[PDB]
Amino acid sequence: QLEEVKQASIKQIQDAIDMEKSQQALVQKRHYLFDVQRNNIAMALEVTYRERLHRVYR
Amino acid sequence: RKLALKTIDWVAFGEIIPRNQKAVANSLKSWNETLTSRLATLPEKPPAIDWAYYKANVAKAGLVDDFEKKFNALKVPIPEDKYTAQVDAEEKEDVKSCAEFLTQSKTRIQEYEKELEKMRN
Repeated sequence: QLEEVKQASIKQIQDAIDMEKSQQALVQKRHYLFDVQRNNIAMALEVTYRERLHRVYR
Repeated sequence: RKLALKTIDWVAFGEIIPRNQKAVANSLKSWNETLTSRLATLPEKPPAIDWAYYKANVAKAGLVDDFEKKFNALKVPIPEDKYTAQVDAEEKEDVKSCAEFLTQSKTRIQEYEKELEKMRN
C-alpha cells in the first residue's frame, strides 16, 4: 500500500517545483539581461565624453 | 553617447541560453565590469584656461585669442555608438523568457499544482 502513495506524493510536487523554477528563472535573467545590455553600451559613451574634455584640453 | 546602466544583476545575467548570445553574457559581464570600474576612474573635464595669462606670454596673442575665442566657443559633438540594436536583441531573447517559459511554465505549474491536490486525495 504505502509504496504507491509516496510515489505519487513525490511526483506531484516535483512537477510544481520544476516548472515554477523554470518560469521564475527566465523572467529574472532576462529582465536582468535587459539592463546589462544597457550598461554595456552606455559605459562606452561616458568614457568618450570624459576623454574628449581631457583630449582637447591637452 | 555617455554611460548607462540598467538591471545589472549578474547571477541571472549569464544564465541565458540563446546559445549564440548565451556565451556572450559570461564574457559580457567581465567586459562590462572592467568597463564600469574604468569609467569610474576618469575625470570628466579638465581645467578652464587662464586666458588672461596666456595672452601675457604668448605675445603672438592673436594666436592665444584666436584659440581663446575658439576654446570659449569650442563644444565637442558626442561619441558614436551603434549597438542600440542590443535594446532589441534583448526583446527577442525578451519574448524567449516570455513566450517559451512564461507561458509554458504557468501552464505546466497549473496542471501540476492542481495535480497535487487531487492525487493528495
